[PDB]
Amino acid sequence: SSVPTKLEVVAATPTSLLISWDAPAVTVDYYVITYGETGGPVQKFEVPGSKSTATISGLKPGVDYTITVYAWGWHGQVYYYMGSPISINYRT
Amino acid sequence: GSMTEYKLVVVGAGGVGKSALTIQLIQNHFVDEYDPTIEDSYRKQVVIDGETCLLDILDTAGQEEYSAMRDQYMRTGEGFLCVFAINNTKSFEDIHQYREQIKRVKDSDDVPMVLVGNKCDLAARTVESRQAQDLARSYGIPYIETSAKTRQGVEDAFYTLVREIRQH
Ligand SMILES: Nc1nc2c(ncn2[C@@H]2O[C@H](COP(=O)(O)OP(=O)(O)O)[C@@H](O)[C@H]2O)c(=O)[nH]1
Ligand SMILES: [Mg+2]
Repeated sequence: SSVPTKLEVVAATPTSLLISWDAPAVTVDYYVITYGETGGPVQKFEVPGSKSTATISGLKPGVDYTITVYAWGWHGQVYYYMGSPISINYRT
Repeated sequence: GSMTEYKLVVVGAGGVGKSALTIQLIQNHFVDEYDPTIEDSYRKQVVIDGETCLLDILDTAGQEEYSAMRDQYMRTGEGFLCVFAINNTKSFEDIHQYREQIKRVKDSDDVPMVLVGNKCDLAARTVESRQAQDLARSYGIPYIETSAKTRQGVEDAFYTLVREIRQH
């Protein structure tokens, strides 16, 4: 199952995006967000696990981007991203 | 041979528990001796996510850091456990140079690798989980806390590395 779920662009401008996702039941330490032109390096940043939204700025207008969210947290003795990271494609 | 086999190389500063982790994984007991015999490789058949396979654990304990033998272990290895002890700050500071060495030997920025904070049975740690978590997240690799003494996390560490090799 995807972790997190229901990644979506909820608002946009020609050069920016506001993305939102649904947190899992488990404790997330950080979400790592990556983004790059779908026509392929990827840019990356993170937000604390208490947050489930982010903004992405400085994009090229009219270009397809692949956006992926990774939920990093503990699963027993293993700290890594959990489940399957979720991805969307979006063009402004 | 024909049976699926994974070559897992254990690296890290002297004394962090590379050999103890290996012997616990393969032989199910904890070694704390003054002068033990360490094999160049330990093999065992296991099942990981339903897959029967051979693990070949290549312990680099006893090798000089820049020796040809150490290079040979890195070249033959498919994935790496980069081990520090949670009660030894220097061993954690050493991790960076091991990761960079492996990257250069493989001539790749993406080598299957896990970070292992060993001796997690111990009371008074000097490297907090937070520090290792942030490091692993920056590397984009899993972090596992282990005890070769109690076996806590030991299968997790090696099996997580197998999963990283699979998805490479
Ligand atoms: N308490 C504890 N001691 C450990 C653990 N792993 C290794 N040791 C001890 O740490 C010392 C060095 O371990 P060793 O496996 O020889 O380290 P290596 O040089 O990295 O192969 C020995 O005294 C081990 O018994 C552990 O998880 N917990
Ligand atoms: Mg030793």
